[PDB]
Amino acid sequence: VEQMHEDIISLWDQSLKPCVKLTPLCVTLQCTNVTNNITDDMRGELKNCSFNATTELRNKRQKVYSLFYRLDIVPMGENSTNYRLINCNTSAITQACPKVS
Amino acid sequence: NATTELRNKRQKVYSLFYRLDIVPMGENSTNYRLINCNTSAITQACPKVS
Amino acid sequence: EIVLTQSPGTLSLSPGDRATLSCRATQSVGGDYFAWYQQRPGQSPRLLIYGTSRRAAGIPDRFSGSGSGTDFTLTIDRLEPEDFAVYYCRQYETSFTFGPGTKVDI
Amino acid sequence: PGQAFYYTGDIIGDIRQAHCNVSKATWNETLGKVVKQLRKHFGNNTIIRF
Amino acid sequence: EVQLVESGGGLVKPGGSLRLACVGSEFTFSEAWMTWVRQAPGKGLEWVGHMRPTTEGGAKDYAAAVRGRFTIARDDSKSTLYLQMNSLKIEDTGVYYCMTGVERGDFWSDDYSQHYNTYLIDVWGKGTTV
Ligand SMILES: *[C@@H]1O[C@H](CO)[C@@H](O[C@@H]2O[C@H](CO)[C@@H](O[C@@H]3O[C@H](CO[C@H]4O[C@H](CO[C@H]5O[C@H](CO)[C@@H](O)[C@H](O)[C@@H]5O)[C@@H](O)[C@H](O[C@H]5O[C@H](CO)[C@@H](O)[C@H](O)[C@@H]5O)[C@@H]4O)[C@@H](O)[C@H](O[C@H]4O[C@H](CO)[C@@H](O)[C@H](O)[C@@H]4O)[C@@H]3O)[C@H](O)[C@H]2NC(C)=O)[C@H](O)[C@H]1NC(C)=O
Ligand SMILES: *[C@@H]1O[C@H](CO)[C@@H](O[C@@H]2O[C@H](CO)[C@@H](O[C@@H]3O[C@H](CO)[C@@H](O)[C@H](O[C@H]4O[C@H](CO)[C@@H](O)[C@H](O)[C@@H]4O)[C@@H]3O)[C@H](O)[C@H]2NC(C)=O)[C@H](O)[C@H]1NC(C)=O
Ligand SMILES: *[C@@H]1O[C@H](CO)[C@@H](O)[C@H](O)[C@H]1NC(C)=O
Ligand SMILES: *[C@@H]1O[C@H](CO)[C@@H](O)[C@H](O)[C@H]1NC(C)=O
Ligand SMILES: *[C@@H]1O[C@H](CO)[C@@H](O)[C@H](O)[C@H]1NC(C)=O
Ligand SMILES: *[C@@H]1O[C@H](CO)[C@@H](O)[C@H](O)[C@H]1NC(C)=O
Ligand SMILES: *[C@@H]1O[C@H](CO)[C@@H](O)[C@H](O)[C@H]1NC(C)=O
Ligand SMILES: *[C@@H]1O[C@H](CO)[C@@H](O)[C@H](O)[C@H]1NC(C)=O
Ligand SMILES: *[C@@H]1O[C@H](CO)[C@@H](O)[C@H](O)[C@H]1NC(C)=O
Repeated sequence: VEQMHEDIISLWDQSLKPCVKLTPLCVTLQCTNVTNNITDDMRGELKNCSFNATTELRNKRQKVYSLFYRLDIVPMGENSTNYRLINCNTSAITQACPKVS
Repeated sequence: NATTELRNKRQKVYSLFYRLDIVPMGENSTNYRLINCNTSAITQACPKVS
Repeated sequence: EIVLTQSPGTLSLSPGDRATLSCRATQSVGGDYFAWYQQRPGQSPRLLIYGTSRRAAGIPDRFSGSGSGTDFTLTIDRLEPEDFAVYYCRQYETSFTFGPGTKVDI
Repeated sequence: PGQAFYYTGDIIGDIRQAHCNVSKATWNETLGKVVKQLRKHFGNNTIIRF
Repeated sequence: EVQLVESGGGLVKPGGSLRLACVGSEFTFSEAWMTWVRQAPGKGLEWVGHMRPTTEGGAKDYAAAVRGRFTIARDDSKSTLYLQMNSLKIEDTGVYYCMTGVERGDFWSDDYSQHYNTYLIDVWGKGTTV
């Protein structure tokens, strides 16, 4: 049991080794409610967040917005619209490679 | 000016250093930098390791 | 529907003196929504100060100001001949209107 | 991101130099023994200076 | 050179209509907050109305004096702001100015921190007289 446990974790970790590490995303995110028809059980579940990302050239910036689940973000500043990703305080996040099932 | 958890924020911090760990820049009394900055990057030892 | 007013009607100062220009609101305006412009007669108005205290790009350091709520001030450290213009205050939070303007003269 | 830096914030009380102590007599006896043995490789009617 | 150029002003007898336009250049038009201000001879600066950046939703607002008579519109492919003034009155005579703001700035990122130093370019056109 212990060997299965350790080997699965080891293989899991190896598979993420070559994938992009998402450190450019630890920026403040300004989040508002989603402009759509949301059922009662989904109210407040999603947030529409914009942020300023780096790009291919380090002296250029881009405006990006995306939808996030509320569980992946945490408020900050003055408990208003300024939110950040949850992982930013604990550790950097790695994106899983899209080609790997 | 120290970096912080978020890339687009900075914090002002002060600390005490031993003189032997810093080197003046351009003979300017106000400006100093850490000794290792021109040479290899420094690494902090883990506080959990004796 | 917040209204701005200004004082004095005309400010009479010699060149080289210090201008003080007042603007008052009927209701509070957040600092990030208050600004001043300089209108040399016959010319389009030019933004001096925005966000209550922030200087616009291209504007000389002699221009400065401060304020909050319903009480704001624009000042000029030393008047140049070109500064004897009409200054207007403008709010842009809920109300996008301008005060009547104050002429600076000698 | 989860990376903490440690530093001396300040010092409570007076600032004094760090130091080490040895017993004067113990140290003098220790050297005498070293000198005695050095004279077995060097001459007897010699001078040993530290 | 960031600039705005107004055109179309002239005097139309009361009850008629006139269309003004302003063409922006050297600025992403669609990202700009465009505002019409007018000044009749002997008068101060009167707000006419505005339209928020296209990219921020295109919301509009108007001075009460022109509500129901004036229409604000934009066509970003032409970098052009328009004002359609219907049911003109004598009091609508004056200089119509096109004014907006452009924030440009020098972005520079490292691998541990990023910064964006911005500067505001107040751009007004010369104004067109109605
Ligand atoms: C991602 O990046 C973007 C871009 O950098 C960033 O958005 C900017 O964030 C900064 C910081 O919050 C904002 O800067 C603040 O501006 C305050 C004053 O701005 C007000 O007035 C501006 C001038 O308008 C007047 O003049 C023009 C021209 O004459 C006229 O047309 C107007 O009618 C008016 O009279 C105005 O432009 C500005 O924003 C408006 O317009 C833009 C479009 O241009 C629109 O998008 C906005 O919604 C709004 O309608 C606003 O009304 C200023 O007081 C403030 O200074 C404070 O903060 C600093 C630093 O924190 C302190 O040092 C200082 O003491 C004050 O406390 C600050 O300079 C900037 O306006 C934003 N720009 C935009 C595009 O909105 C995002 O936040 C970044 N996002 C993330 C997630 O990081
Ligand atoms: C998440 O947030 C982003 C913004 O960060 C948001 O994207 C924006 O959506 C608005 C619509 O709500 C877009 O604005 C429109 O763009 C179209 C062009 O594609 C224009 O034709 C529209 O103009 C008409 O309507 C105006 C009145 O609203 C009229 O004044 C005008 O004359 C036209 O009739 C309007 O400008 C905006 O362009 C995008 N911005 C970006 C950067 O994409 C996104 O929708 C949000 N998503 C969710 C799910 O909440
Ligand atoms: C959302 O619901 C409203 C009714 O409240 C309806 O008029 C609108 O068309 C719906 N949105 C979409 C995209 O169908
Ligand atoms: C935004 O969503 C929250 C739920 O997370 C709700 O309490 C709030 O009233 C909503 N605000 C608006 C303007 O719809
Ligand atoms: C990160 O912040 C959350 C509060 O949002 C806190 O509960 C958690 O313990 C923090 N984690 C670390 C490693 O500091
Ligand atoms: C670092 O700077 C010091 C002081 O000028 C100099 O003596 C030393 O040789 C430099 N080291 C390197 C690797 O450049
Ligand atoms: C060193 O400390 C011990 C007690 O820990 C003491 O007995 C001894 O005399 C001290 N030696 C010197 C040189 O001070
Ligand atoms: C050290 O040894 C010499 C031997 O000549 C002696 O004169 C001196 O007094 C000794 N000092 C101490 C502290 O014992
Ligand atoms: C040096 O002194 C020791 C006594 O401490 C003696 O035994 C030895 O023979 C002497 N050596 C010489 C070369 O005189």
